[PDB]
Amino acid sequence: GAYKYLEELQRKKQSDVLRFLQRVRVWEYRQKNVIHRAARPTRPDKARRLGYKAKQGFVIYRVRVRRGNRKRPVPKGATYGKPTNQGVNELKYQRSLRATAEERVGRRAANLRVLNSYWVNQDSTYKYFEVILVDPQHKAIRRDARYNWICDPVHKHREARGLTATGKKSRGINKGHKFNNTKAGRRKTWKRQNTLSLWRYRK
Amino acid sequence: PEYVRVQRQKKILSIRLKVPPTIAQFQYTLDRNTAAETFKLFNKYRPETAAEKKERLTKEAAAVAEGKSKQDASPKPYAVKYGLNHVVALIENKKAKLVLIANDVDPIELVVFLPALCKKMGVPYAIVKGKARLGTLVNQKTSAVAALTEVRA
Amino acid sequence: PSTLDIEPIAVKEFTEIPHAGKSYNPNNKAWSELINKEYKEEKAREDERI
Amino acid sequence: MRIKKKNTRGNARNFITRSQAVRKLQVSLADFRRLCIFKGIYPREPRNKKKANKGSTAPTTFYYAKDIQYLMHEPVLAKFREHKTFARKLTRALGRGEVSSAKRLEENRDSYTLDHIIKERYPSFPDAIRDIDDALNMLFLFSNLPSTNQVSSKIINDAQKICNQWLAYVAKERLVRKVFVSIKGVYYQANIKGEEVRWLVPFKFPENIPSDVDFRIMLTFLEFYSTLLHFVLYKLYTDSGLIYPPKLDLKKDKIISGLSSYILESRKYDSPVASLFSAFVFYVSREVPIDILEFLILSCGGNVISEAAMDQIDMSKVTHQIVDRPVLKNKVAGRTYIQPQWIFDCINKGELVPANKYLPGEALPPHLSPW
Amino acid sequence: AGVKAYELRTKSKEQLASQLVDLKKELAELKVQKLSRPSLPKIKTVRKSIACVLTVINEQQREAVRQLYKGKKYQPKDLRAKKTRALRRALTKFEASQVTEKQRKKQIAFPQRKYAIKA
RNA sequence: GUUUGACCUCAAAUCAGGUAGGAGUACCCGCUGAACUUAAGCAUAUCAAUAAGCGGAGGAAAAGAAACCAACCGGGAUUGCCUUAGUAACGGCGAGUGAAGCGGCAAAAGCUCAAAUUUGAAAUCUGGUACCUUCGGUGCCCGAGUUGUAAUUUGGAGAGGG
RNA sequence: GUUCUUUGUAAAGUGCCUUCGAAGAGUCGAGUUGUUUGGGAAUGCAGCUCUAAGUGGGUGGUAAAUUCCAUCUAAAGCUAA
RNA sequence: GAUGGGGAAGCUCCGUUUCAAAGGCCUGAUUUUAUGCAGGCCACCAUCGAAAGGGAAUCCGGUUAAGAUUCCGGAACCUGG
Repeated sequence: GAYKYLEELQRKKQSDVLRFLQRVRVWEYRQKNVIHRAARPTRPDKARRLGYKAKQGFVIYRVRVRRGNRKRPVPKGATYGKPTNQGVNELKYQRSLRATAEERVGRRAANLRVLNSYWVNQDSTYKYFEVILVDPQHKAIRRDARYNWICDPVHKHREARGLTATGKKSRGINKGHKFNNTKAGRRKTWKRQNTLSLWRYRK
Repeated sequence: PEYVRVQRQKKILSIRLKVPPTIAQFQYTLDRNTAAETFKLFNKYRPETAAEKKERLTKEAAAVAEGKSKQDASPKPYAVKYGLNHVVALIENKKAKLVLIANDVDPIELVVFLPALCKKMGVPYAIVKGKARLGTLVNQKTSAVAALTEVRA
Repeated sequence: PSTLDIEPIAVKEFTEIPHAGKSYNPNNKAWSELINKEYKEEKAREDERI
Repeated sequence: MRIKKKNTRGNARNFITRSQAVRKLQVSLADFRRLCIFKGIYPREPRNKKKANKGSTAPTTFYYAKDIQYLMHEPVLAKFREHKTFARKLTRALGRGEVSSAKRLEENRDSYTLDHIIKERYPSFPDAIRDIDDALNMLFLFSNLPSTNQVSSKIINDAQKICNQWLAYVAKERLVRKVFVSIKGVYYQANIKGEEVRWLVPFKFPENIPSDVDFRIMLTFLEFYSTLLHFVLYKLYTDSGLIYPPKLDLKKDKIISGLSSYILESRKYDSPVASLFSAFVFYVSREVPIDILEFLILSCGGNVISEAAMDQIDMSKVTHQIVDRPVLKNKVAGRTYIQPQWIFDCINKGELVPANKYLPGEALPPHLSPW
Repeated sequence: AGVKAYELRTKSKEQLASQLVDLKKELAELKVQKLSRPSLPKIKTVRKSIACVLTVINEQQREAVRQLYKGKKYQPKDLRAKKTRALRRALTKFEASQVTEKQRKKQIAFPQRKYAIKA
């Protein structure tokens, strides 16, 4: 079907066709509110590969967030400390902006459980996204065991904990020696390596 | 209301901005006479309504309960193909004889490649105005496409 | 509500009983009486119009 | 407390503009007028227009706001909203080209029933008989007018059926007690469990429609009166044990479509008005009306035959022959002859006045009307 | 010494209302007798009988509402189970038992076999 | 036809059925986040990727069945302990910081979607109504869904045809 | 332990020959800057720019080019101990 | 100091009409489509915020161990219906 056609056309963002469609879409979104529910996804193949069905209880939420480095929340930029605090405006906001958009759409739709999100547009002042969502309360999701896993309380607010794939990327969770600092949680491995074990029979 | 001015400015931007040739091939729609003829032809092969489908199900069940040749007693089906992925799959096979394409699909990217793939495979195609007119014969709110893999002699 | 129980306020008089002068060759007494009364009712408007 | 804002209580609260009622009901004033015709709500005149209208002198109508509050709970408004949604659904089915879906939707619906309104509005069934006079009058009026637009003639057929049923019941029970012919029609009166019930029967002649009247309100009143008279005839038939609705021979309807249709049958006489002209077998000339006269002789128990029945098809037992021709054809010496008027005075009195009177061409007494 | 609830259960609702009005009048009289007396231990009993009659009338109305609502969905929220807020959000046993046809065929094809290692 | 309906979008509902706020917060998942102290009085470094503040669930949480570890006769979900090791390594090579493979043990489970024309039948499903054997089942009626709901396949494999 | 019924015209598995084997894009990757790591030529995270291919891509603890080999298939997801 | 919105990872900040679809009045057989609301007018903002700011209205006599223009006698005045 259209799967691979749209999957390849999305890759040609520099093509004049996507070049004009992206401008029309960024303008239509700039006319719209920073947070609003898109009636349908603009990239059906992307949501389809992100696990979204087209059935009741699923939801899509277009979102907008300002680009730029984090500014430290202190008056006049005061250091109140050692000089080495270079670049008070240079803070990079360790969490990815997509994670912030997911947290915003989840705060707007806290009854819904965030699952995944994908880039759809961006501008100089914003980076647009279209986070998908599902309602655990809907009977269609509670049935069809393939999608019922979200109903578990542990899955609540997955975006806030970083369980979303953007959050898993920001956390560094990946196999390999390169991720040894955060292969299983940075704070967890730090507390484990720093522990002073003391058996009743000292070694 | 802000949504009204938003859609109006969107149409004004679509009219004012230059468009790549692959877009704007829509609005070169088939003439109303040939379009009405194509719809008068497609109307004969509308997909079966769910009530008629349940009637055929009861008929085949009564036939299997007493008769022979299970599921074969019914005549061959004859209905326009309408599924978008199914329509694209019918092309490059190639059982499709014609492929209608709505000009007003909300995601323009979904159908921009359809005319090009049809020109590559050589299957006849046309861009009828209005997805709703294609969906009315389909017994659905919208179908965005229509095709005829088979027809009565 | 009790307000429904009360009858609608009365308006111009009406009676189910037909007048005796519309009685299939009405007797000359009541017939002439009804004719005189309708003639007076018409003559009043005719005088006002004149 | 604090100043009570004069234009907040009293007549301003007890009374409200009819447009305000249509807005509170949000029913577009049409279903509102229909329910008001059904619920019995009527316009009311405030004793002080300045208070009810916030001092305006305009002749604004007022409808006893609490009565409209009682109207808000009426299920029939919900049924009207359901019919409004069904109309849009039928429009969608017709615009989509799926006519079979429109037929399936038309099959899956039922008209609203007024019987609950007939029960809440008329407790003590004889009290329902007290208002019957308007119902029989409106039904006999609508039955006679030629079918026309906004009628569809089905209402005329139901009215003619209910009228024939009421006439057959009045004939089988011999409830007639007085008659009064008039230029506007043949007036009638009959007891109903001892209650009097006057009613008028329009002459069976074509009549022009002024079109100046609001026909829709007359149709709603006819529907209400039809439901009321239907419940009344059902109770009257169950009380007598007669099967209802009465069966009818279709061949009799194709001949004259007269009172003979809808023969009554079970699942002394009033003495004198009942069983009048007992054992008599009257005959009637074509020129005299057949329906208005045959119903009276049948309610009196006399047999009736008409020359009009001979147009399509015995006279071996006739004891009388009504005639009104200016010069009657030579009469049989053994058969009595009399003008139609003789039956009317005989019903008005019951004394069986001598046959020598009312003999054609001799002039009849003017009316000797009972009233 | 005071009304017995099992005796009250047999009474009709009007009888329970009359007994409640009588106990209320007796309590209103004992309230004056208490200020007229150094102590009124007896007042403690009638106030408990009033609460007993009220609880009996409440149980009667509750069982009646449970009877009229029996056998239909969406019972009144006060009658709904009060296990805990978390359990109401927990999936129903029919939902937890749901399985896709693929996993069902995979389970029917190779159910966990029983075995032991002796010979 | 100077009329209607359909599609798309957006609003009103004290509309029918639902969900989130909060508290607790020892443990967990993330953000933000200092200095006292130590190296001469230090601006790299140490304190510390800590204290405080903030958001999110549980009885555990996260992670979890590799774009792994290894260069060997190669092992093979994640997690915890011993050892690797106070070693490789980092650090005005100063203070000080500082891991990971292999080996033994505790406990062992698999796998699921997108990417397939069913097209000889959208076979899927939310909701209302009536009934019953009521954590649900059946008939009927609206609706979601053809811009894609079920089965068929998740690379270990796997699909049309014989 | 027994007790009513089937599902068994329905569903699953194993061999050979044949043609097939789609598998994730503002992503990976690289430039610059902030933070952090034992990671040391820049381990991981993060802001801005550039930004692709499928006999392809990542990894092979010293930065590059050339001829090769060893192991997996990221940019989707659930799972008690 | 909310609401509609714009910031902020966030506890929460800005703003009080600012880029909001911010309801309350009249007519009616709206004349022909017959059981489908058709035709007209309007207009800024929630809320809190002074017991000395504006306010709708009571005067005398008598009375308690302690209350009064509030309690009793008399004669008054304002608001709504």
